[PDB]
Amino acid sequence: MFENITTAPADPILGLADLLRADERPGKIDLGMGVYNDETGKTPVLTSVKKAEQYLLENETTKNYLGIDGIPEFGRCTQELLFGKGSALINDKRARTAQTPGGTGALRVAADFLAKNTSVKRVWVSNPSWPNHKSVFNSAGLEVREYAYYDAENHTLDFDALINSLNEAQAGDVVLFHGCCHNPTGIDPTLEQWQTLAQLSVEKGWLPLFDFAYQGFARGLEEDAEGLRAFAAMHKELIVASSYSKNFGLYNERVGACTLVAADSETVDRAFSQMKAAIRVNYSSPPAHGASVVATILSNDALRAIWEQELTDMRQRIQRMRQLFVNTLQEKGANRDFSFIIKQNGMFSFSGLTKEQVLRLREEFGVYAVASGRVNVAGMTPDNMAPLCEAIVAVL
Amino acid sequence: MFENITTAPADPILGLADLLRADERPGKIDLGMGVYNDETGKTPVLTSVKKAEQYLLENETTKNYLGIDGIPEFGRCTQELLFGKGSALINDKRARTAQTPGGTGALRVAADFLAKNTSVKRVWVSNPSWPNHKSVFNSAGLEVREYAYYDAENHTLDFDALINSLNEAQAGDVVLFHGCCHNPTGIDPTLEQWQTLAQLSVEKGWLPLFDFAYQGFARGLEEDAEGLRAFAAMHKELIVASSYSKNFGLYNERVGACTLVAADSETVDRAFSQMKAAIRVNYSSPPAHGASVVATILSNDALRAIWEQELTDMRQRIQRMRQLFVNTLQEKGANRDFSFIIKQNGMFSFSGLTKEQVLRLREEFGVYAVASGRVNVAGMTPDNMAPLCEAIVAVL
Ligand SMILES: *Cc1c(COP(=O)(O)O)cnc(C)c1O
Ligand SMILES: *Cc1c(COP(=O)(O)O)cnc(C)c1O
Repeated sequence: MFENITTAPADPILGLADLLRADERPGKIDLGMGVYNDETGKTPVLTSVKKAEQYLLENETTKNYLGIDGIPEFGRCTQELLFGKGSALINDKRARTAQTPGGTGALRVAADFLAKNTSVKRVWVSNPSWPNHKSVFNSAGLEVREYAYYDAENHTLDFDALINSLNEAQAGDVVLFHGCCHNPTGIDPTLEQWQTLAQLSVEKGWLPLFDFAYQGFARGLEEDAEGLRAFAAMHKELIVASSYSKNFGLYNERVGACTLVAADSETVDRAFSQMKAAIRVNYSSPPAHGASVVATILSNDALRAIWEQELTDMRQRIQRMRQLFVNTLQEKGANRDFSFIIKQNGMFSFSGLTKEQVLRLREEFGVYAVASGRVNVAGMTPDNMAPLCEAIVAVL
Repeated sequence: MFENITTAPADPILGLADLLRADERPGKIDLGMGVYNDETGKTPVLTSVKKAEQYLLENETTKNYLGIDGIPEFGRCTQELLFGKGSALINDKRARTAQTPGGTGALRVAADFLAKNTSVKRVWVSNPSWPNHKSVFNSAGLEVREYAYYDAENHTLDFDALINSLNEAQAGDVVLFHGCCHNPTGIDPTLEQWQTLAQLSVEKGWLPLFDFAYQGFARGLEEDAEGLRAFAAMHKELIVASSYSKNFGLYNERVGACTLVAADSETVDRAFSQMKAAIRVNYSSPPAHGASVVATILSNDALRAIWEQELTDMRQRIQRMRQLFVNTLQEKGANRDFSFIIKQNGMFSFSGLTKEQVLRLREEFGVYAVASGRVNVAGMTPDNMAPLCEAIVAVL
């Protein structure tokens, strides 16, 4: 039966990891991956999280199933984080949230929900975009189209081209937006550009789907959400797929959420039932541990203060490395200008390196990056900044 | 967009729970649910599990992503549990295992794998069967057919009818088998019937898919696996979807596994890559906590001894309640014979009650059971055995 099944193609990111396995050279530098690293080059467990797992270990008295939509506390604490404490969306009960196995899980759930309960046929993703986006939606039977976004020449958001390709999008189509810290360009819209997109969106009749996986890594918790909040102010219906993998360092516990917003509570409750049905035939109910931790931290004043501070330390270290990277490049006498990376947000940025330069950095310097030129700034430390930069200057 | 989405039908089991919410009567008795209860009527966390979560809390130093197939230790410890320590399947590297979010998750993964990489079109499930079986496979686009299994009149396995309906199954079709503790009849094949099915299976060219969610609840760990091991001895290819929700009391941590077996390692590795691809577009990687616990217990001699003993206490309590139930019924002067429930295994058994009797027990006695007459024996205690039985005698 499995006679002639063809081997699956190597993943553009996960497969890159294997190459690191074989390479036994000492000084290797991993700028692919996709997770946070600290000065040491490690991916530790947050203190707030350890304290939370302590609490759960002494209070849990059962591991009985969670409802299909997960922990109720996790849900409202998530909606407050996304829309704001006094948000009208919450007061009118226009939103429902399902705890999901990661942000990726929220995307699949949304995709299954849409393909089986709506007339949606096309989804628009930015160019470039996190490769897994197209895969998840295609897997659900939806076609994925692309809209201009990145200006390769000026290393900026080509707002015009963006708007010009979105016009080809009909009413009823889904348009996916990265909430903040766009993956992989690291270029996000300005608040005014967001407002312009929210209006244009309401006119054309698009269904907005926000992928919010890095809230807190651009400017801050509240600041990073004004984009999504601008859309939510004018939209009748929305879908937000969020993740806590990064801002909590809970990657392997698979902690995310899919929030559905409709015109009124009557409607959202009805649409949500079908979303719960989509989940029932997938994994049945979400894993508790990871979500349990998040809820505990967010609902406890003390613990929430510690976490916010820890989040801030992560945000600033990345902002540090961005500056230390540009400067060292000049110090080593890098060819052209790289100051544009200081204008970008989050862990990722396009280095502007050619496929061949990436290939040369890896083969001749053990420096690992995605063929696209995407580098994970969080993988840079004061220790490897010099050997790293020197190698880059060698391939320019 | 969510304008006229129709409400989803109530789930046959999960929806029954709500009725318990509204009912405020004190003496209620919940025999639906589907999880284990102890003398107290609670669903505690195993001691072995608490000790394991203790260990993980002091040793975990990162929450970095697990590989798509999860924790490697979890995988081999699972294959040893299923096939036996010296199993030839393991020595020849003919099996690959993916850690999945629950047993339900393993089923969806298998379904997605089959619908996208094989010629499979039909899946055969027993009649009756765990309702969610049909849903999961239909969701993947496969059609589900049924084969006779339960003899409603004699409360036994109608082996003949079983064989007669399976003949209508063509080569290339998938046949699903409950490893042990059949849900909901509680009737399993004898070892000789298993061997007869394994042979018949190899001749007809069926692809066996075992749903193994209750290993350890019938006779014991090793005993409960001789069925699956009988098939694995003669089959080139198999698929086992197992769960640790029950024998570990880890329901909400979603801990399961999907094992793929092929003719040789070369082939299984190729087929597995596509299975990893199916997982990549679903939830990406499995949650660690739950699986981490299982691996820790199974690989530690001391802890594994404590868990086995705890498993045995669960198995025997259920065997106790089965006897205490039949006897009390006679004591209360029940109408007919119920001795057949002592011949059945696991937490479930068909009481042989009519839809109307079930409805009457619930409305007039707060006694809750599935409309099908399925009762969860693990929900009976020495405390509620009398009020329970009296009510049953009232509706006979
Ligand atoms: C990291 C990321 C996610 C979420 O991934 P998690 O493991 O699933 O929760 C989603 N979208 C993008 C663009 C991401 O970079
Ligand atoms: C309980 C059960 C499972 C597995 O469920 P879990 O929550 O998903 O792991 C699978 N099949 C049957 C028939 C079951 O009763």
